[PDB]
Amino acid sequence: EIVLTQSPGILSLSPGETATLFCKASQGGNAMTWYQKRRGQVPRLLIYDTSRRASGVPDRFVGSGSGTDFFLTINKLDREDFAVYYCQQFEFFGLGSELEVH
Amino acid sequence: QVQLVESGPGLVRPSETLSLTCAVSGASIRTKAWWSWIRQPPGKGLEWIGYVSGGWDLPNYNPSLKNRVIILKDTSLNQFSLRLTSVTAADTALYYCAREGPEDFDVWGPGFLVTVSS
Amino acid sequence: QVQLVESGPGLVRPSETLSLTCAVSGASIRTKAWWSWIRQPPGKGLEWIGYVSGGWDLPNYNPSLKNRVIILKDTSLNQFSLRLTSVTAADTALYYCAREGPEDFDVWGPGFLVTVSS
Amino acid sequence: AVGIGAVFLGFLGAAGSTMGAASMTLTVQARNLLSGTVWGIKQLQARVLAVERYLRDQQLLGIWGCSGKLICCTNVPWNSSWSNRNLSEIWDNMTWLQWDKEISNYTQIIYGLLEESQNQQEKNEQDLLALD
Amino acid sequence: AVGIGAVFLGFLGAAGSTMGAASMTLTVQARNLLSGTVWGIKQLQARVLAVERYLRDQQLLGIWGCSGKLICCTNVPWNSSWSNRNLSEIWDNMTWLQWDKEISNYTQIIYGLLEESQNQQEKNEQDLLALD
Amino acid sequence: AENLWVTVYYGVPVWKDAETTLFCASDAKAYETEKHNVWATHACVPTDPNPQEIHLENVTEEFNMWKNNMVEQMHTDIISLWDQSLKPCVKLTPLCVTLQCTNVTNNITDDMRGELKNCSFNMTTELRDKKQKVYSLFYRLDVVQINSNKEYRLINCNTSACTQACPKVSFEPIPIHYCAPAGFAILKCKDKKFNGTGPCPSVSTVQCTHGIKPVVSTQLLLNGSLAEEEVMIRSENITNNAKNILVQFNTPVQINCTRPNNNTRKSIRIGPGQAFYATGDIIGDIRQAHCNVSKATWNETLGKVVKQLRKHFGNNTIIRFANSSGGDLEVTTHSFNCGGEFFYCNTSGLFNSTWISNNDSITLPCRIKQIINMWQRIGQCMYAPPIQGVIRCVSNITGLILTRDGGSTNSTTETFRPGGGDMRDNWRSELYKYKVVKIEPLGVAPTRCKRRV
Amino acid sequence: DVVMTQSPLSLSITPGQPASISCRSSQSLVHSDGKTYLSWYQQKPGQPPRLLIYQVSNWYSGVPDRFSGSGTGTNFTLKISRVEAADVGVYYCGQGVHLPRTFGQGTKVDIK
Amino acid sequence: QVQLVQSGAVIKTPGSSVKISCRASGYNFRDYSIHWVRLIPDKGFEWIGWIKPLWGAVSYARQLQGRVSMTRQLSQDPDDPDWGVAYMEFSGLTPADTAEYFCVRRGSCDYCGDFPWQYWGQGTVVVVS
Ligand SMILES: *[C@@H]1O[C@H](CO)[C@@H](O[C@@H]2O[C@H](CO)[C@@H](O[C@@H]3O[C@H](CO[C@H]4O[C@H](CO)[C@@H](O)[C@H](O)[C@@H]4O)[C@@H](O)[C@H](O[C@H]4O[C@H](CO)[C@@H](O)[C@H](O)[C@@H]4O)[C@@H]3O)[C@H](O)[C@H]2NC(C)=O)[C@H](O)[C@H]1NC(C)=O
Ligand SMILES: *[C@@H]1O[C@H](CO)[C@@H](O[C@@H]2O[C@H](CO)[C@@H](O[C@@H]3O[C@H](CO)[C@@H](O)[C@H](O)[C@@H]3O)[C@H](O)[C@H]2NC(C)=O)[C@H](O)[C@H]1NC(C)=O
Ligand SMILES: *[C@@H]1O[C@H](CO)[C@@H](O[C@@H]2O[C@H](CO)[C@@H](O[C@@H]3O[C@H](CO)[C@@H](O)[C@H](O)[C@@H]3O)[C@H](O)[C@H]2NC(C)=O)[C@H](O)[C@H]1NC(C)=O
Ligand SMILES: *[C@@H]1O[C@H](CO)[C@@H](O[C@@H]2O[C@H](CO)[C@@H](O[C@@H]3O[C@H](CO)[C@@H](O)[C@H](O)[C@@H]3O)[C@H](O)[C@H]2NC(C)=O)[C@H](O)[C@H]1NC(C)=O
Ligand SMILES: *[C@@H]1O[C@H](CO)[C@@H](O[C@@H]2O[C@H](CO)[C@@H](O)[C@H](O)[C@H]2NC(C)=O)[C@H](O)[C@H]1NC(C)=O
Ligand SMILES: *[C@@H]1O[C@H](CO)[C@@H](O)[C@H](O)[C@H]1NC(C)=O
Ligand SMILES: *[C@@H]1O[C@H](CO)[C@@H](O)[C@H](O)[C@H]1NC(C)=O
Ligand SMILES: *[C@@H]1O[C@H](CO)[C@@H](O)[C@H](O)[C@H]1NC(C)=O
Ligand SMILES: *[C@@H]1O[C@H](CO)[C@@H](O)[C@H](O)[C@H]1NC(C)=O
Repeated sequence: EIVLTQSPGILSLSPGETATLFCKASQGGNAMTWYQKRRGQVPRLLIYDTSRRASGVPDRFVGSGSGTDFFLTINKLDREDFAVYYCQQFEFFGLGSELEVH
Repeated sequence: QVQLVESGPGLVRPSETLSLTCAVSGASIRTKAWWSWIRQPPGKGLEWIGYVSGGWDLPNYNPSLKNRVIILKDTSLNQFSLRLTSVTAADTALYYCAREGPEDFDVWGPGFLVTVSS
Repeated sequence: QVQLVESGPGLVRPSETLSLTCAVSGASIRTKAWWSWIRQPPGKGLEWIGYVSGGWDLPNYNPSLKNRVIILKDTSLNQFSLRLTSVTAADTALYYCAREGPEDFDVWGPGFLVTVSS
Repeated sequence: AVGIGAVFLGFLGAAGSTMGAASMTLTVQARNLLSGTVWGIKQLQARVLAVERYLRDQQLLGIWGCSGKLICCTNVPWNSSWSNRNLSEIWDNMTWLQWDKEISNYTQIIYGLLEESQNQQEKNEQDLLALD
Repeated sequence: AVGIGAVFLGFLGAAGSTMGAASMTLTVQARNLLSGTVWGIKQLQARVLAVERYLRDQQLLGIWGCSGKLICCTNVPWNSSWSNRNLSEIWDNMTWLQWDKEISNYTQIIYGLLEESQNQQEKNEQDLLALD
Repeated sequence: AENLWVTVYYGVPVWKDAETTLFCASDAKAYETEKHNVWATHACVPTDPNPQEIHLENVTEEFNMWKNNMVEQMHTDIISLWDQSLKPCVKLTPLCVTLQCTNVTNNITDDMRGELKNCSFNMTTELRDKKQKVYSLFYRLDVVQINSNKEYRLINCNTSACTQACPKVSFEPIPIHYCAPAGFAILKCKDKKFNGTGPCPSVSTVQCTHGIKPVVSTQLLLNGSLAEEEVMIRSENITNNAKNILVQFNTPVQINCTRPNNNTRKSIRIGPGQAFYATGDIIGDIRQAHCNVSKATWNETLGKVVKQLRKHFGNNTIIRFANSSGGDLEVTTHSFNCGGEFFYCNTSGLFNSTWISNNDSITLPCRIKQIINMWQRIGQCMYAPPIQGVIRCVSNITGLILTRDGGSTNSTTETFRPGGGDMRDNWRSELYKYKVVKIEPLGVAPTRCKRRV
Repeated sequence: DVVMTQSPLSLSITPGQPASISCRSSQSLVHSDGKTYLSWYQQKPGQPPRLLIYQVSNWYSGVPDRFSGSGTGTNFTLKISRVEAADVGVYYCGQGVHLPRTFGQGTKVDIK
Repeated sequence: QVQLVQSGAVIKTPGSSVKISCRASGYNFRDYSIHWVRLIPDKGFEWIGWIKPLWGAVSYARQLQGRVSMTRQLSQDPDDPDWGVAYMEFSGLTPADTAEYFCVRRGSCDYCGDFPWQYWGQGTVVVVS
């Protein structure tokens, strides 16, 4: 299996800032999927193939990382972007990084 | 109804390879036209860098540009790109993409200040 | 898995036109190969007659064969033929069709004694 | 216009100018002559008509003095009854359309003259390389 | 291998060797480019695509200095920024695949330079045969 | 000397990756049979015998069988050819009619239902005024109970019309050679050990591919090209489970399949020149179709694929097999076309095993559908004509198509289930070697020569 | 043309004991790529010969590893570290790097 | 557009089964796989299984085998070939199974794999009590 770990957990930031969410895999050499889920809504894809963006995704989201270590950088934090953020590798999911309003 | 919009840096280090790219809408690139780059140092007059053609003309530049300028057209993306290798800080200028036609440079780009600074 | 089999006479008169023909199975003629003829006088060493190629090489023979040897390939029948005009009784030899490849003459023919006698 | 000074633009651009000015831009009209479940038959007959016309023109050139030189001086003279105008006037005064309207009658005798000239040059070159 | 010494075999055989060795074997890659109720449409569009590509290549050559010479020295110089390697090294060191990977950027400017050189040679030859 | 000039070299050997159409080729022995009792040797050029397999040396090309072209073109060509071999044949529009069906005359137990139902029905003759009453046999998988009495109808009669296959054209595969047209060449990766993706260090160009017989099978792909020495598994991603795993093994496993029910066909005249081929009498015993396999060879080949599958999943890993998890019929079983009649044969006997890190024969029962809807179109079904005689066939099992279960939650075991899926995974088992490249002549290069005036 | 010479011209083998043939070509057989187009054959009477070693470090498919080969310059070396009864015949050293192709004289090998 | 309409929320007794229908519309249903995923509170996501509707080939997760069954209903008419319905039947319900269930489809791009699920259903709340 693949164990995924969302390392910041709760991140407390203010609007307009930048954010960096780290995820760590148990097995290197693979792609990574980043999901956004706001409160009480349908989840929404952000990043597939560890650097590409989906339809309707603003380019201020930047996925990066390699091997076992991946980053999700969100520049220019809107109030709408304060949500839960998940990582996905083939079936296994990280428990979710929650972005918190400070 | 033609619309030209530049894109690229406005702040680069000297002794580097500068490159802009102007997107064209409202008309086609392969027209009776020279898609041209023209610059202007700040507070001073214009300085015509060069052109490229949508036909099959070879691009002809100003010889004062010292053969460091390669304007390359992209007909599959309706664009045409300036190049400037080995820049200096005295090459700080507003850059303009334009279109020579049967009239003289009707639709320009807005023109963006490239301030070459180290 | 290639298989080469000669065919033709083994007893001919001198001062005549000798001709064999080697059939090829197990592979194709038009390969990275020289379909070659190599002979051996009895009790003596080998004597390389020449080759032909399945590509477009011109055939190159041993100059001791005095330009009487024409090897002709038959790609429509997977064969290649030796010729020898104006033979003598001293040209009695075992004849061999073979295939030069990335290794050196892997599949031969069985080799048949052409005993030129009057 | 835009192409003033450096006299060139896209194909058929020189068609309004005089034939002397248009003579310097001939590569592109030569270029845009070849490249460009029942509709495939229409596409295919268009493409093979294009290559048949291009091959007929290249064969008409190839039996003359020039295979692909694209400007060919040759050895046939010119009857002045055909043009009957001032020579340097037509390169600053006439379009190719008007010139083709002028020599519409005087056609298809020029081509046989070209073939006779080329075959005569070929037999002369054969004799020249034969006696050497 | 089998073709050692007399360096030749079938087409694409020289594709692994260096470009200096591969330059002596070019006639067959030129050769194997032309010859070779609804499937007839597929066969026909394959055949006319083959002859269209071959005619485009022969026309690209024909507007340059060489019609069918198959090796053409010409009059345009070489920017050393493009190759930026030792000259005799590349004919004993590089494959044509690697060389085409090298000058992938530096393409389509060379062809316009060739056309300018050929048209300049044509107008110079026209002037030379004119004043004589 | 430093005044470098340029030179154009035409006919430079260099290629690029491209995607063009292809070139059919069939052997002339199948052309010897008159009037095309197999499909399309007239719609396909005769193969020039022993063509040029000229080797290439010191050349490294990257192959990729998963994003490969020409398997899509093979799928499209086989689909369009299967359509083009039915338009002559008879449409079965008047057969959709109320069927009075009973069980076949047989000493049937109440537990095991009769697989064959006898059905009598009205049918139009050649004359429009006169209709006839005629009977036939059908399988359980072709009739449904429309609704005392018991009356049925055919299964397809409320989604599509059906086309009866012509008994002239047979579905047995003749080998197809694919060939490139002019200006293209087919590079065959001749590497022994090659997992389908990456640089192949020993390639060779070719003009025509080998004999690729188009077989139709879901699990246990038949008569394919077996590997040289080892047993090679191939996947687009082994850690991914949504992609299938193509297992190609070395020694082909002999399989024997038969329908032992002897059949008599019966010509019923639908109309003027319209022949329909129904089933008449069952001459002899009423038995069940089955496919054998040899027990020792199958256990040995399963040991071979276990030994090879432990490379990608660690040594101390339990590997077990299971049968198919469900779905439609023709992905649960393994299906094929023996003698011009279709088999759907159960595979639970071949995949009940577990494997720890340290003269008999398996029989498995089949079922025989008379109608088929392969490729799952919207409005086409092929009826197959029943064939005379007890029918048997021998085949060489070449490879499997497996699928890992979506294992999570820290389990040592990793189970495998045979999954048919798309038909393209058959052709990807035979087009992993080849790719198509476009030759580009007229390279350009600097040297020291200037063209004199 | 290339001249080939094998030494010794005859060596009746002792079973259990090695044997050797030194080949001497007239010209340098090392091509500019770095290889050597040299081959070894084994005459069987009235037969196509058996092929022992080509491209001296390389091995034919169908040859056990009880043979060996080396060599420097034009002096190459076939060796049989353990002879058998299957080593009957008269061998050959033949070049392949120069046209015309040539062959050798051979070593006589019989039972001692 | 791609639409995945699920069925309404449900309250089921323990030990019973449940069937959730995912109606897909706006694409050729016989091409792309359909995955089922769950969202349990304070447990994150958990993948269930995928189904390819061209032959309905299914694969379930390892820790859920024997308890789930996925079927499909294609569109068999030459006028509306796009719509289709997946069905997930979940049997043997426990109080831990109270969650929100989703049917998902992957993207349609080249480098899009199979698991980067682009399009999502609205979700279905299942409560066991
Ligand atoms: C692919 O091939 C496999 C391998 O055979 C098939 O798997 C078998 O499937 C059958 C049914 O599909 C399984 O069920 C067995 O049915 C027998 C007959 O049922 C009668 O008797 C039962 C009472 O036992 C009645 O309820 C019923 O109404 C019938 O009257 C049963 O006898 C079997 O019971 C077995 O287990 C019990 C356990 O207590 C024993 O006591 C019995 O003696 C007996 O051994 C069973 O219920 C059968 O189990 C499957 N085989 C195996 C080996 O597991 C697949 O069905 C086939 N694929 C397809 C699509 O058909
Ligand atoms: C084939 O075609 C014949 C001709 O129409 C069909 O026979 C007819 O079927 C109907 C429907 O059952 C019969 O009507 C009913 O008959 C019963 C018995 O007589 C009667 O009790 C009912 O009140 C009703 O009238 C009709 O009689 C019958 N005609 C004949 C001559 O048999 C037949 O059903 C078709 N199919 C088969 C499988 O034969
Ligand atoms: C794969 O193998 C398993 C067994 O390992 C198969 O499970 C078996 O499935 C059958 C039917 O699919 C079950 O049969 C039952 O029979 C009664 C008798 O009337 C019927 O009422 C039931 O509705 C059901 O049909 C059988 O119980 C079951 N085995 C066990 C142990 O539960 C499975 O079907 C196989 N899959 C394939 C595709 O073959
Ligand atoms: C799974 O694989 C094996 C084939 O090797 C088969 O398992 C067999 O299952 C039957 C079930 O009735 C066993 O029959 C009985 O088992 C009891 C023990 O539980 C035994 O005491 C009885 O005498 C009787 O044999 C049978 O033994 C067992 N085979 C073995 C070797 O243990 C089965 O066919 C496969 N499953 C499926 C669904 O095909
Ligand atoms: C499948 O059927 C073939 C029928 O030919 C079997 O082959 C024969 O098997 C018998 C029994 O061992 C041998 O005596 C014959 O020599 C075989 N003939 C041939 C041509 O092979 C084969 O054994 C069967 N295989 C299985 C697994 O049942
Ligand atoms: C061409 O010939 C026609 C007679 O066919 C004549 O009427 C016409 O005047 C000629 N053209 C010119 C320019 O003289
Ligand atoms: C070719 O140009 C690209 C930019 O489009 C550049 O990244 C690349 O390095 C260039 N190739 C070489 C060999 O420098
Ligand atoms: C396969 O053969 C080995 C060796 O006899 C045996 O241990 C093993 O149990 C066999 N496998 C099966 C499924 O019978
Ligand atoms: C083979 O190709 C490599 C890479 O191009 C090169 O370095 C090597 O010298 C080549 N060897 C031969 C024998 O051509």
